[PDB]
Amino acid sequence: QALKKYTIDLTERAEQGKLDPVIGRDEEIRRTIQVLQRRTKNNPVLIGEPGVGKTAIVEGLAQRIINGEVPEGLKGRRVLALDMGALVAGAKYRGEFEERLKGVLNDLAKQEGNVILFIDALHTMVGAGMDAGNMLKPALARGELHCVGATTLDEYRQYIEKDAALERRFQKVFVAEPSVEDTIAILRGLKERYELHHHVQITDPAIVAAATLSHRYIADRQLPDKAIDLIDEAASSIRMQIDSPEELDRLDRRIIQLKLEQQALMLDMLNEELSDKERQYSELEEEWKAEKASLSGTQTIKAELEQAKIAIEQARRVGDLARMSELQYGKIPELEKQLEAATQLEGKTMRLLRNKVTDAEIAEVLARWTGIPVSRMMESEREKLLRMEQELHHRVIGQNEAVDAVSNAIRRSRAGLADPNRPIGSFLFLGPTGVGKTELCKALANFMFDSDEAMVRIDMSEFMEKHSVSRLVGAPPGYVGYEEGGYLTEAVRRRPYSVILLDAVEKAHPDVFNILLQVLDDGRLTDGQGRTVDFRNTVVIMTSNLGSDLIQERFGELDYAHMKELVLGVVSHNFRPEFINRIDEVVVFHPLGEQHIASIAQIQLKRLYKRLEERGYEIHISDEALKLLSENGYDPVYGARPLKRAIQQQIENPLAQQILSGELVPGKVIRLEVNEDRIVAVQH
Amino acid sequence: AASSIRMQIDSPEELDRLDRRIIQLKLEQQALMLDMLNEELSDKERQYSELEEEW
Amino acid sequence: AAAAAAAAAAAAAAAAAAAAAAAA
Ligand SMILES: Nc1ncnc2c1ncn2[C@@H]1O[C@H](COP(=O)(O)OP(=O)(O)OP(O)(O)=S)[C@@H](O)[C@H]1O
Ligand SMILES: Nc1ncnc2c1ncn2[C@@H]1O[C@H](COP(=O)(O)OP(=O)(O)OP(O)(O)=S)[C@@H](O)[C@H]1O
Repeated sequence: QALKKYTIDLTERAEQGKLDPVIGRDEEIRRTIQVLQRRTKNNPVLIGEPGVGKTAIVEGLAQRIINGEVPEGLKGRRVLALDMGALVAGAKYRGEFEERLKGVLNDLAKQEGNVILFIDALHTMVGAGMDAGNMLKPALARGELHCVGATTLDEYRQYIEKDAALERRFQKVFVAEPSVEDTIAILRGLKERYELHHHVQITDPAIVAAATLSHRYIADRQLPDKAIDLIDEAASSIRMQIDSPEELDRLDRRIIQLKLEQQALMLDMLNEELSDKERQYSELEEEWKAEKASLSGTQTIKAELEQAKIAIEQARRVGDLARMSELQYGKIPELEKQLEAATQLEGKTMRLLRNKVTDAEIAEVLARWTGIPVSRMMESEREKLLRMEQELHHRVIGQNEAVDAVSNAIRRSRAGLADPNRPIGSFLFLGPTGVGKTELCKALANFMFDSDEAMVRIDMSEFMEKHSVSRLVGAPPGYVGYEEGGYLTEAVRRRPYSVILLDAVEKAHPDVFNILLQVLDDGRLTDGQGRTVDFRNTVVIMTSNLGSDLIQERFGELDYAHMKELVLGVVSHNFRPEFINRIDEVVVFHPLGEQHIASIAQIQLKRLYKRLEERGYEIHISDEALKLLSENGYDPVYGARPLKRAIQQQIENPLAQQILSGELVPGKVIRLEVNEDRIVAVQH
Repeated sequence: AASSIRMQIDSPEELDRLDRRIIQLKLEQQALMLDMLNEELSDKERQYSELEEEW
Repeated sequence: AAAAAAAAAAAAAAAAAAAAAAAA
């Protein structure tokens, strides 16, 4: 008449079996029942950071009711879940909603403690209009309503520390996030449920993988819900792999290619090759159909097992005698033995394949979930990693120890050997500039991510003053800078596997270094809104110049190590000594030899020829001209940029003079040959 | 605390242990029909009725 | 028989500024 017009019996859904194994949580549900059987303040309300399944603990209460695992005083009861949007949606006329609520409350009064009223998402019932707070304040006052509440911590603190009477009708139950192992047990029960659903096998090392890695690499949500994500999306992935198959797809592309080619040929013998590949495809397809039939039989036998489990639970709730034992004892001899026969048959026959969710599926859903590259080494990435020195000396010549330390950092990343208290490997760079510090970091970014700026390059001259820490972390709440957050925490919390360069750091004012002390030690770090962000999958690199006189004076006649100690003492006199203690390693640069200079000139010529061929102009060059550029573009005092700009001069100015002269014919090899002291461009 | 003691009063423990035991052995004995589980069932049901009446 | 409607009742926040005031 009124009740089931708007309410949901979850205990019926437990009888319907559409609910789920609620595992552990017994202390919590006990304390719930304790608050249920009070005199005053009878109404419990659940509190925790979301993901911990307050809905689940309510439904597990309902399951323990239907099982009769509760004590006696709450047996035979009702737990009925009430939407408010069910209540509202027809309230055209005034008072209509209020009459609905009033009739519901009076019929709850008529049930006389039969019903545990459950209301999800409780702070809706705060606001519906007075609406329900006063309009359940009599039912609050009487305690005949035994409402059970559910919320985030916040809307408790928003809305319920606002009223007093509503506060003192409800009793905080601080539901905690579980640990690793209770979550593991919950995962095993719902592993059984997920293999019931998604046509799979799930391996217990994949469970411990899900627990461990989601405890490391997801800084957003909490347990168990992230592990639910991992397992469920791996289930989807295996489902799609079995629904695909790639080898069938390769052969179908091959046969339609050869079919088109033969129909163009209509000598052929491609007729024979097409027929052979069609035969091969048909064989593998028939194998695929047989495997599909095998897994389909597996799903049917598992589903009939589950139907038997539901029926014997009906017999456990009601109290059927000997029919349940006869059903079990007759049934799962044969279903256990031909389940194992189908299991060994699939272990034979699956080729084209996988049915066990392993760790590798979890890792691939990780490295495509956020995208920290944790999956084990597919070799093009791995053999690209192993050539990393040559990769960098595609773009960065010399500075070899720096290259080595950087590659060591990348390797200790991908081996999984990084301590997750910390970022991957931090660096301070040194030496007088233009020797390829910022360009080395950009070359890393071109490697790892395939862009220069897709990396976080924040030069520090934005940060010379105390106040502009809010340019990176941000504004505290309650201002105008509340809708664009930070910029550093943003450009991590999008893509937490990224390079962060803070080039030329020692301009800045050292409260920026206070921020960066929290950075380099722990990697969680308070953003602007009053929460935190992971850093533990980044690399933070900073630069300097500060032993410029020292290195331009003394890189000769010294080793690497005492040079390091000397300029380390210099920066000790500059920074605080913690911030050089926090570094993974300081790497010291050096003045340069003319072979590096010539290689640099080669690199810039290749860039130049790229631009000119995009323009459409074509060059061979004197390399005596390169020698004269080398002899003129040298200095010890700077390095590479004066070479660059001298080359810029002594080529590109008279060259572009001749180009915008309308003089040089496109397509002709522009021989850059020397003059006596200039370098000529001819057309021959 | 009163609610805790009320819940402790409201349900037994070892009686429910033995109740699960005897319904399990009932299932098993009906699955048999060597038995002797008849005798073990009678013993445990006697113990169950004793503790039940004490409760 | 007369029914109801639903209203806007809209406004904005109040903001603050904040001012550094340099030492030297
Ligand atoms: N012990 C558990 N047993 C079974 N499922 C669980 C358990 N713990 C969590 N879950 C699942 O976790 C998911 C989310 O749980 P909830 O805590 O209900 O979500 P929530 O954070 O409470 O937000 P809402 O308002 O409940 S949707 C649900 O699908 C539950 O099934
Ligand atoms: N090994 C190298 N490979 C390629 N280009 C280099 C190399 N060393 C220096 N350069 C050039 O010299 C400059 C180095 O650029 P940057 O890395 O910004 O200079 P830096 O070493 O970072 O020091 P600052 O802070 O910029 S003065 C660029 O113009 C590069 O083209």
